[PDB]
Amino acid sequence: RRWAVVLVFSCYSMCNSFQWIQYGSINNIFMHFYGVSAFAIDWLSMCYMLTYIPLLLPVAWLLEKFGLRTIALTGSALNCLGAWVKLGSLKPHLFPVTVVGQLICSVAQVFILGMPSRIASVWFGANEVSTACSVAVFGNQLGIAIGFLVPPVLVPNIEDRDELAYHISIMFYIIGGVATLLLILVIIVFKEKPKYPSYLGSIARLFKNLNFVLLVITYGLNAGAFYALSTLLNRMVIWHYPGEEVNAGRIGLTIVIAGMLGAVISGIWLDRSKTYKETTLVVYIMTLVGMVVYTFTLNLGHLWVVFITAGTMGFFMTGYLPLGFEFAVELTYPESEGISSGLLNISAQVFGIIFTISQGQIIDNYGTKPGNIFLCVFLTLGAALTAFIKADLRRQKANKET
Ligand SMILES: C[N+](C)(C)CCO
Repeated sequence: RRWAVVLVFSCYSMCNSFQWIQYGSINNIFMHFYGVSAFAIDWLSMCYMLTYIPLLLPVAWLLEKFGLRTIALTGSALNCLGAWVKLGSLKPHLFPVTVVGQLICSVAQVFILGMPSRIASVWFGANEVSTACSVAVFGNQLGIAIGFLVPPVLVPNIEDRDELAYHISIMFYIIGGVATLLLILVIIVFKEKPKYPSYLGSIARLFKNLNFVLLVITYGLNAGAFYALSTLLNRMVIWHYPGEEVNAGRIGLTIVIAGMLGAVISGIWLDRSKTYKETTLVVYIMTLVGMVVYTFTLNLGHLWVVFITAGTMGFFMTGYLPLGFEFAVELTYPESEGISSGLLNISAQVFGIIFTISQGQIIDNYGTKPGNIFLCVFLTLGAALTAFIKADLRRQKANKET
């Protein structure tokens, strides 16, 4: 049963991430439908990031007080309710219903990203703890990819509002059915199971570690760049490539899939050899190089040089993500991995909000190129900061005991 739980959690986190990116994947179509500017539809993606921060601590308290069964049940139930609430928005003048459904979905997310560590800890031993967490993360990333690919094929950019409403209805039905099925699966399979047998202080100890602070800032930069790029991919891509929404979705799918492949490669490299600082430095440098190449080859007229560049940049830009968590645990082994992962995630959300809003404004007022140079400048600053990191690998030193 232990793997049924993982395969259900991965699937419904996938559904939640699809619900995150379904709007930014067809940003322009939704703009036309609801009649709102790009900024308003841009906020249906920053709702997740904004809601993640304040609700993280209550989520941890609820987990520690009630157990994993009820947390997973609540996450799936909120995901289903948020998915089905949006069905009241199938009209040009009901954007508030959508931005309420997305809020309910975002509240569900907070019960997702922190679970996989505990799921692996409670359902798996040492020989299988890593694989469960990796599978959950890959499920979430595949959710992002599917949300990038499916909407533009299920929602053609037709001028008529009624036919567009019908297509959006089809998409929301296909997501609500999945959410309901996965909620049933969570109620059935996600049986409660106990193990066989401070936070302020721990956070103070961590922040006393300047290396962890530098890692937090660098991970925030990278993850926020990824989130802003994912949210704004439709806006920039369609500007230079009119009437290519499906190809924008395919570009997003390529970015995310190359990201999963790079994450696998980086995980294997770290497991085989223990070089963390060098791996992170090279990953960040290659992410910066890919970002500059993507920025300065996007406006060339051929997706021949856009698919390849987006894939080869997203490869590293997303392989850095699990690597950041691993480096954080290595730097701060004595403290719980949950707190470090939570702080890295919070930094990611904050920098993602900042990057998304700033780059959206820059695209609106200055063009795509100034926004991409803004992102590239921030990414190179992050790369320099990471290169200025001293690797006091506590996990390796501690495990070297005997
Ligand atoms: C994009 N994710 C769903 C992975 C996190 C956003 O808060």
